[PDB]
Amino acid sequence: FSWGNYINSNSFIAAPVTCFKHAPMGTCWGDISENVRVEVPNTDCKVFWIAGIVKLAGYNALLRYEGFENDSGLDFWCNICGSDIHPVGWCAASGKPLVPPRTIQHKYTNWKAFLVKRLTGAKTLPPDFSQKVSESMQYPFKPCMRVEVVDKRHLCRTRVAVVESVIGGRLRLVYEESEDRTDDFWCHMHSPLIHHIGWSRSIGHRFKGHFDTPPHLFAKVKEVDQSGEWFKEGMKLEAIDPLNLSTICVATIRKVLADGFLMIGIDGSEADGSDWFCYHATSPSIFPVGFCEINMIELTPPRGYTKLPFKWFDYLRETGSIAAPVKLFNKDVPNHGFRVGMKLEAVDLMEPRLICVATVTRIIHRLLRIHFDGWEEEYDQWVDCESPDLYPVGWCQLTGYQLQPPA
Repeated sequence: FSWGNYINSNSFIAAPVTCFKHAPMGTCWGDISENVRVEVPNTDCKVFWIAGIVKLAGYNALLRYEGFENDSGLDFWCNICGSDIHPVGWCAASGKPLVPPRTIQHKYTNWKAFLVKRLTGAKTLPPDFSQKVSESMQYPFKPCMRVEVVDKRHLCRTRVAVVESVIGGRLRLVYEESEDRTDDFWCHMHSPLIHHIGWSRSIGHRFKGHFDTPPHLFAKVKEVDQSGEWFKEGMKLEAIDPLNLSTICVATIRKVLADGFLMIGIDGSEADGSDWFCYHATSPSIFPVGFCEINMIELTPPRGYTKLPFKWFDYLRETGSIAAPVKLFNKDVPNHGFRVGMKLEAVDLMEPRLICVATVTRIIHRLLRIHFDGWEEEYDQWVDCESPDLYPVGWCQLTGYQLQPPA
């Protein structure tokens, strides 16, 4: 399985790296494009020649050695953030030889002349590109750093986890009181699920050579004024079910915490309080009553609720409750860049260990429907467009993470 062949067999389109602000180089890609030329090794000949970008898919570039024109006989895919890609001028700056592919060595006669003619004015890689690449992959979370994280088996409490590995900004955490042999939690270092040691007590969230994580390293949460009209216990809303990212569910505000966090319960599936999960009020995972109907999204009603189809108006009268007002959910919709059909590499939020060949299949504003290629649609997930659990084609190869293929 190659992303290159997959994308070529089917003329697929990859989300540009630019859609993923949290990924390596997600902020430094603005001048990468088709017909950028680079210096890369000449495999047809230890030495280098010029290649132009025929096709760009996430981090992956389809390159054609200069002098080939429309002949794709030796086009080859590679990772533009990989270690043998250099800007035009790198050989000359290092005193290295530019040597033509054996295949077109006789196609043109005057090579120096030919390179002045082709490269004069050429777009190439930003300067400092290779330093920026290399800074990109230097993550601030280290092994042995302790964090607070949601308890997989008891969502309403945090427990303490320790970073055992970093791969590509993703952390494999291990619970400090492990309850089985292989007792990890995989998440991005910008996950909204991890917090400084002392977070739970500070905010009123329940809780069950290592050192505390420097509090400054955590993703910043948007500041909210919760002192006028706010959420209040018993208000209804819709919420992506944390145990089932395929579904948006009928839900209720169960606790209003400090700093804007909310304990939310899925009606029909609530124990004691142990199933409450914590979303920030600005979370893209909760929506007002009506969101689903107005947008043609399957709303999942409470377990055991028989009067179908579900009607909110009836459920409000029955449970004697009100909708959280729509204004409480206002938030920007970034111009995220994603388009239906777009390929990318996604985390399977039901088994986060796995990162998978995937496609965006619906966009409702900032909300994406993510499909895992080759698998059942039933298991498509709802994910925000700024999720830190989405990545560009090539990210696995770049960081050394194992990629699951389709099907």
